Amino acid sequence: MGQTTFTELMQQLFLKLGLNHQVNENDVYTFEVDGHIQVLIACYHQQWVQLFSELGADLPTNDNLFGEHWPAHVQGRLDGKSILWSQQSLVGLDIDEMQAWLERFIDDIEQRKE
Amino acid sequence: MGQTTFTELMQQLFLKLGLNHQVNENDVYTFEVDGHIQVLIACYHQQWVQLFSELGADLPTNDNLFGEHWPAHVQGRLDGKSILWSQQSLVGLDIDEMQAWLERFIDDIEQRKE
Repeated sequence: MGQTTFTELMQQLFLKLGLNHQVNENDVYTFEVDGHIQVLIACYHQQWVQLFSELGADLPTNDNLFGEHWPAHVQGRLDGKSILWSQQSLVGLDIDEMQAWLERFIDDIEQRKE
Repeated sequence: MGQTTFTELMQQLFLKLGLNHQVNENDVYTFEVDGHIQVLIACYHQQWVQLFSELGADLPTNDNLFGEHWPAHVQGRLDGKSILWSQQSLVGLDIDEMQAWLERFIDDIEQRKE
């Protein structure tokens, strides 16, 4: 509430996923899939859950249009590194949708790599 | 379900702002700000409110990083025209955040066109 709601949501998530993870002092949750995809999960302003992943080799530019995923997955740049991110509001976010969104996000990264 | 909430939100929004709008047959809300800026608002899947505006030129690239606004404003590329868009769930969007968000988006547009 809102960090506590986030922390209890993260706890349910990692249990349901049976995934090793890390949490730093900033409440940023880190995990790795398939020994290469590192995914970061953070809560901003006690309200917005933010997914983030660094896209690794150099990837072609995305038109960054909405419509393909809900919420959208956005390909950005950062220190000259392509990254992918997606966000949604914590309000009325539950574990089933949190799990589905994470799955969607992982599948897109997996595909963008290619 | 979701669309009535959306329709009620939009109706309230237009009154509060004292703006002329149109709605087409797809429930997409159009308006002009100060008679130069055109913002489009639609609801997808009875869940996602989507803000959209053509930036009206071919504007310089944007690293497209989250973090400057909540929810983020993304500058995308559609048919060689830059556009700006922003989304968030309809669950816990009330008239008050709906109004502030719209104002942040408008302000950003006003700045981005230069």
